[PDB]
Parts: sequence; structure tokens; C-alpha cells
Amino acid sequence: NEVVTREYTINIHKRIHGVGFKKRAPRALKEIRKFAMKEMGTPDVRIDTRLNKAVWAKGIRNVPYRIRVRLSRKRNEDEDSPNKLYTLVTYVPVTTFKNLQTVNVDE
Amino acid sequence: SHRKFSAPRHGSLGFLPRKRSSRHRGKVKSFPKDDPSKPVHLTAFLGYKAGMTHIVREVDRPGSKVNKKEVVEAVTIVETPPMVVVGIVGYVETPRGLRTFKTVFAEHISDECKRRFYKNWHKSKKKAFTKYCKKWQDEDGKKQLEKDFSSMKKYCQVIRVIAHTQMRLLPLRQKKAHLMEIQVNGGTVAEKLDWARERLEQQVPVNQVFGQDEMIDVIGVTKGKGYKGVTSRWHTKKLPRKTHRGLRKVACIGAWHPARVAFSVARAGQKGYHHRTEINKKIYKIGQGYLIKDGKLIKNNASTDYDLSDKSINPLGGFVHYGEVTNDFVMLKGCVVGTKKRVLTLRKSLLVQTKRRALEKIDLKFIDTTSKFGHGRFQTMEEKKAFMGPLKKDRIA
Amino acid sequence: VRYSLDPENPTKSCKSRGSNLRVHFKNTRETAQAIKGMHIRKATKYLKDVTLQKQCVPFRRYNGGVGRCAQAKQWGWTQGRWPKKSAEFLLHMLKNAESNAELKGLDVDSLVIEHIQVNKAPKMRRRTYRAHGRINPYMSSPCHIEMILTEKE
Amino acid sequence: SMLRLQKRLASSVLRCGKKKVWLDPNETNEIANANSRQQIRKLIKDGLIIRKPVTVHSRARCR
RNA sequence: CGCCGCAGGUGCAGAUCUUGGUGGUAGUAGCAAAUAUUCAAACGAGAACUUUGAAGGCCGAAGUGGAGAAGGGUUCCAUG
RNA sequence: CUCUGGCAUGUUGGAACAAUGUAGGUAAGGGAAGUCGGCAAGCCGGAUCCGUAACUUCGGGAUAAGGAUUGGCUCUAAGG
Ligand SMILES: [Mg+2]
Ligand SMILES: [Mg+2]
Ligand SMILES: [Mg+2]
Ligand SMILES: [Mg+2]
Ligand SMILES: [Mg+2]
Ligand SMILES: [Mg+2]
Ligand SMILES: [Mg+2]
Ligand SMILES: [Mg+2]
Ligand SMILES: [Mg+2]
Ligand SMILES: [Mg+2]
Ligand SMILES: [Mg+2]
Ligand SMILES: [Mg+2]
Ligand SMILES: [Mg+2]
Ligand SMILES: [Mg+2]
Ligand SMILES: [Mg+2]
Ligand SMILES: [Mg+2]
Ligand SMILES: [Mg+2]
Ligand SMILES: [Mg+2]
Ligand SMILES: [Mg+2]
Ligand SMILES: [Mg+2]
Ligand SMILES: [Mg+2]
Ligand SMILES: [Mg+2]
Ligand SMILES: [Mg+2]
Ligand SMILES: [Mg+2]
Repeated sequence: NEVVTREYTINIHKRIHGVGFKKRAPRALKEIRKFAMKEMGTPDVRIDTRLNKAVWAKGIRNVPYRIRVRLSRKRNEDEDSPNKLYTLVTYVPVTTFKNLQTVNVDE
Repeated sequence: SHRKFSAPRHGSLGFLPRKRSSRHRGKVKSFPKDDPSKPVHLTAFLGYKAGMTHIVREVDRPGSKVNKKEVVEAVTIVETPPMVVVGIVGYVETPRGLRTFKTVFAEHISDECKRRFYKNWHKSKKKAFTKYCKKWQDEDGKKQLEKDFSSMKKYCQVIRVIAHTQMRLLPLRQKKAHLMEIQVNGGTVAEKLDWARERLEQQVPVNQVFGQDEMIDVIGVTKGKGYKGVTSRWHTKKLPRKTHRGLRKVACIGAWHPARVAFSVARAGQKGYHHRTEINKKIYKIGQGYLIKDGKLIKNNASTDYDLSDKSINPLGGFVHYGEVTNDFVMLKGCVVGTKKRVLTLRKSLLVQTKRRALEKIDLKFIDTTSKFGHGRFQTMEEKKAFMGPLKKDRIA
Repeated sequence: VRYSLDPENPTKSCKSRGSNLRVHFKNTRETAQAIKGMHIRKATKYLKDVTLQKQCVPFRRYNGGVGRCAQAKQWGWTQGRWPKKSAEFLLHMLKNAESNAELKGLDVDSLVIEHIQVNKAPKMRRRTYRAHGRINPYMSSPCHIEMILTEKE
Repeated sequence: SMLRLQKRLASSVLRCGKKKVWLDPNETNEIANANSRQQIRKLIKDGLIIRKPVTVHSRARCR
């Protein structure tokens, strides 16, 4: 429906390839923001502070290669904002990234 | 006064407006001269640059130092699936040049050809040539069409065949086909016209257009470099280290008194993406593609009668930035303009090859299929895994 | 007060002006020339497209040094930009105009910009500091804007 | 709202730096209506303003 | 203001004239010395820049720290 | 490089990564052929153990020149 939640992994390495040292973690964050927008369709994505910490975990220029996030399109009926659907992006800690599919998670 | 030390001209003035090419394909601009004594044939073809590798052959050059010894030569691989003739244009020569008299297209033109006719195939209704194939299937339109054929026979002097490449057989992202006019040579106009309308709606292979170990010409668009300065663009001498407003310049552009910068001094601008026509490119081998008789077979590619292995022309990990060759290919000697995936016009020579450097039958001993994605050291996967034995993933498998 | 080009019918027209507005006169004049003649809904959607950089303002007269844009081929030309401040000032004036139209009781869904002009305002003076103890002017170029919309469908 | 005065005044009554003063991000209104010492002191006693511990500079490596 | 007389600090295109105003240049040059920001929330009509929290960083005690003398004179502090 | 303390990158941001620049690197084989001129860059560099020429105002020259060693870990002696 529209209260949906999935789990993705993002290849920050190929989304970050080539950018300057003092720009890699901010570039990674707006790459995540664009990825979340395009996987959903909603503007107003909100990046969780733990996800911000995970992106910035090794400083500004050694960003992790793959990140495991949970996207969740949720209702916005708490502010009278022009769009009724926002997307919260949270951070999923994992050990390995092998054989990890995109998975719909339950309520 | 008197530049005090002779140095030749930097760069060539026979090659300039040194601007971006207005086309991506590569126009022929000169076909071979027609003599009706020859059989009817085509004179050009359209391939795609896959990549480079190198070969080993034994040279038969009497008097040369490498006579009856083995050399290594770089080659370029051009994938050439057969071209579909779908149209035919005729030309009449006038005192103003040579103008197109009449084109005739065929019924049932393919969707990649119509993709060439459209600039946005996604939003289109794909309506091209529908009213035309209507007049092909009609009977009033049919007598009109043969009347056009008969008028072309009695008036035209130069006929050409409109053929497109079929991009569904290529590993490329592009689905839009490439069309081309290929001159038909060797006969009377009636003879070549019935020959071409026999070949209408049909496939023509590079085996039928070209042959083994002949020298052809390659026409294409030089690899693109962008806006460059005079040191990269014209190879002028760099100025000394203590030069105030820049080193990579030309220090003087003309004298005082022609009072203008001439067209012949070196300036910064576009380098590359240039239309070039290189000649005397020797064909080393014409491939055969991936045929299926049974459990299929790819040795008809680089099996060279002195190795007898079962390897294709493709290296390990495929051709870098191209894909893999599953169609008929052409192996040329040496380097060839353009990027990988760049479309190359290939045409017959318009000189006569009487040279012992030319008219030479070659015979390959070895074709290198190591990986070009690094310093690859194995020819085939079987050779690699037989040299290394079982691995950890193989063992757990 | 005293508009240039009084309308044909001052019962089916509505007008709006604004003076001493701190937007660039040249950018706003190009935006005004792009907006002239449009319907009011099309003009609002276009100016919001400008502020989101989906449609450009073609720079035709005050075009020296202005870069080239693929969106000028609609208004077939080569130079275009996206004046944000000009777009928002014109949107404020357009909504004031539709407010005047609904106040005097006209069909707001059938108004067309019949007249729009941009005049220069008096300049406001600031300073800049230069190399050998010099001080140069740092003036602003504000503008008066006026527009007259007209009921016609 | 704006807690610059409260940050400065808390650093004063806690005898530390403004880098060490922690203001509760949820009780922003109750902090914001505190224009005095003894109001800052009340907030410290009820735990809405906290002095933060020093970031550790260990000597285990050099030992 | 016209006519008869009378009297001039009495006629401008210039003087690198003087004072004032305005152009083209031109929406141009430019807003590039000292490593760096990011996420969320709040207030608010309005947030890249305010405040709060979290993170990542810098000055690194011959400091971008804490106090003074000259000098400044209210710049200090709250509120709007 | 870090702690206490302080800050928000030095009067703006975003997107790209052409030429020419400015600042910083690297470079096969040669090794000053470059240039007015080795300009600029590079080489050398700390410490320990050896070993140090002409000349001299006998003080110096002198770190002359030249050579070797240098990490980690486990011990053994000697020095209150
Ligand atoms: Mg001479
Ligand atoms: Mg100089
Ligand atoms: Mg390679
Ligand atoms: Mg110009
Ligand atoms: Mg200045
Ligand atoms: Mg000064
Ligand atoms: Mg006078
Ligand atoms: Mg005058
Ligand atoms: Mg005069
Ligand atoms: Mg500019
Ligand atoms: Mg600038
Ligand atoms: Mg530091
Ligand atoms: Mg101080
Ligand atoms: Mg900076
Ligand atoms: Mg800043
Ligand atoms: Mg400052
Ligand atoms: Mg070298
Ligand atoms: Mg070397
Ligand atoms: Mg020399
Ligand atoms: Mg010399
Ligand atoms: Mg010399
Ligand atoms: Mg030097
Ligand atoms: Mg000496
Ligand atoms: Mg040892």
C-alpha cells in the first residue's frame, strides 16, 4: 500500500567514486537521499541520526562501501504539509553483505 | 626578420577546421571507380570496434630480416553482423554534380530501422512507412513502383543500396540502427538494379562483401578529447619554467604587419571527435560467429590450425568496455580510430594493390585471448583452472 | 496612482504595481517579457517552473556573458537563466493582482496579462574597497513594476 | 528558541566550558524560561542541565 | 511682454574646463590565503547560514585558550 | 597527534571536473645537452661507531672528505 517498509543495500562505493576527500561523506548522504527518493517516489526523506553516524563512522573520506538501510514510506497526517507521504531512512547493522537481497519487511 | 633556425610546420593544414565532426558514423566521401566488366558487388560495410589484441604469424618476405620467422602484431577486432538491405537509391550525374533521382524502399522495414527514423521512439506512434508499405501491397501502387524501377533503369548512372545494421545482435545499449548508402559496382545499371532488388529486404554478410587478406580503408570518428590547449592540440614546444603568464602557449602568433592572426598559427580548441579516413588496413581474418549445429561450437573463431583449442575471439572477462562478439568479425592489422563501441565504415580500397607488402597471403599461428582487464596470464578458463587446481569456493561447492 | 497604458475597460481589468523593489532590474525585465501575454494560471505555473529550474527565462537584451541552456529552445534562443528573486517578486505581484480582481468581482480563471513593464528605481548606494586605497560604488538596481490583467476568454 | 544566555550562565554556575554544558533538547521551553542563576541551579538539581564528562585521554598506551 | 532711450557679471561644443547627473562596459570582472562539514528537532510567514542535540573535524598550552597595558568610548548586559 | 578551553574554515552557496593558470606530486632511458648563469627542483640530513687532507694567525679548517649501523621481540651484564 503506502505504509510500506523494505530493506535495501546501497553501494556507496560506486555512488561515491571519484569525488574529493573533503566531500565524500556529504556526497554519500545526498546519494542516499537520491536513492531513497527514487526507490520510493516521495520527497521529504528523513535520514536517521544513527544512519548519519554510520555514514560518518570513519570520518569524511573513508565512507563504507555498502550500507544496509531500511526504507519506510509512512503517513504524514501529523503536519499539514503538501505531500501526504514521507520516507524515513534508518540504518541496519549487519555482518556480511553476501547474498543479501532487497526484502519487504512486515508491520 | 628571419626565424634564424629552420623548423618544419607543427601539424597539418590539410586537416583543419579542427572542429567536432558533424556526423557520428563516418561518410565514405569517395567510393571505388566503376567498371562494368566486373561482377556486381558492394563496396563498403559497417562494423563496430570491439577491442584490440595481438597475434603471432610467420612472415614470408624475401630479402627481409623477418623472413620465415614469427612476429607479433597488434590487431583490431571489428564486429560485423550482416547488414539488411532495405532500400535502394539512384543518382544521375548533372553539370552541377550528382543528384539523387529516386529512392525505393521495401515492404516490412524493421523496428530498429524505424528507430533510426525517429528521434524519440518512446513517445512516437511508430507510423513511419505505413502508407508506403500500403502501396507496396496494393496493385495500383505496385505498377507505380515498377514504373519507378524502369525509369531508374533508363535514366540513372549510379545506384546505391540503403542497408542498416541489426543492433539486436550486438552487446550494446543502442537499439537504434545505423543506415548507410553503399555503392553498387560492376555492371550495367539494369544488371545492378535487378541484382539489388533481388537482394532487397535481405541480409548481406561481410563474407560476401570483403575477403581474406585484402587491404581496405577504415573511415570513422577519432576518439574525443574535448577543449585542449596548443601543446596537446598542435604539439608545439613548451615554454621554459620561468614564464610569467603560462607555459603551455604559443609565444608569438604572427608578425605585426599582416595585422591579423593568421589561420595557420596554433590555437586552443577542440581536439578529437574528428572525421578521419585511414587507408591500407590489412584484413587478417574474417570470423564466423556462434553457430548452433548441436551442442554448439565456437572454435570457428580463434582456432588457428596450430593450436586446435576451443576458444573464441573473446578474451577472459570479455572485451573491456564493449561486451562479447557473437557475430561475424573482421580482424584488421593495426590500430583504428574511435572508442570502443564506435561504428566504423569499412570500404574497399580505391587504389590498386600491386605491392609485395600488399598482395600477401597471411597465415596465423596464434591469437592472444588473455584478459585485457589487467595483466591477464591465461588464455582459457580450462587452462587457468587446470594450472591452479581446485579453489576454496570450488571445494565448498 | 498613474499607470502607463490605461486599459480599454476599467471594469474588466485589474491592475497592480510595486515600487523600490530590491530585485535586479535586468533579470526582472527579462522575466516580465517572458511573462507578458500569458494566462494567469499558465503564468503562475511557469514562474514556479522557473523557481524550480524546469523552465528558463530567455535573456534577449541584457544577455552579455549569460550562459547557454537547453530550455531556451522553447523560447527559441540560446541564452537563458532562472531568476529566482524576479520570479518570486512577480508571483507576489500576480497574486496581488488576482486579489484585486476577486475584490472587484471578476472571473479570476480567465485573466490575461495585457500589460507589464519594469522601470528603474532610484539607486541605493554602498561601497567596495579597492587596491590602492580606493573606494568604488556598489550600487543596487531596484525597479518599479506595474502590470494590468484583463478578463478575456 | 535561543539558549545562548542559558548556555553561558550554566557554564558559569557549573565551572566548566560551554562545550561541556548539556541542555536538554526535549525540555527546551523549561530551559528557555530560565533567565537567572538559581533558575539554572534549580535546573541542574532536577537534572535538565547536565555537566558532561571529560572525553578520555588515556595513558594506557604510554604506560 | 511690445516700442523709444539707458546699463551690463549679456549668447558655448571644446579649455586632460568646473559642479551635478547618467550611460556603454555589464548582469561582466569578481564574492578562490590559513584542511570541513553532516543529520534531526525547535522557534518562526520564511532556515545552507539562528538555537538545541548527535556525529565528524580544527586551534593543539611560542593556542583560534584565560587575563591585562596603550588605544577605543558604551562597543558591555537583557528585551524587542 | 591528543586533553582543558575555544571554534565553524575566515565577507556566500550548489553543480560539474575543459583549456590556461596558482600551489603540490610523480616520471622509462639519459643526466645540465637547458639557460646569461644548475634559476628552480632534486640530492644530503638525526644519532652511534670509525676515519678525516691541503692550508693556517696553530685557535681552526671540521659535521672537512669518506664508510658502517639503526626495526620488533626475548634476555645477560654493569652503573645506587
Ligand atoms: Mg631561413
Ligand atoms: Mg619572472
Ligand atoms: Mg588492459
Ligand atoms: Mg565577452
Ligand atoms: Mg577589495
Ligand atoms: Mg588602505
Ligand atoms: Mg561672463
Ligand atoms: Mg557645454
Ligand atoms: Mg569653440
Ligand atoms: Mg560571473
Ligand atoms: Mg569567483
Ligand atoms: Mg590537531
Ligand atoms: Mg585573550
Ligand atoms: Mg576551504
Ligand atoms: Mg561557511
Ligand atoms: Mg572575518
Ligand atoms: Mg627521468
Ligand atoms: Mg630512473
Ligand atoms: Mg648547463
Ligand atoms: Mg650549456
Ligand atoms: Mg644552447
Ligand atoms: Mg637553488
Ligand atoms: Mg674545505
Ligand atoms: Mg638487530
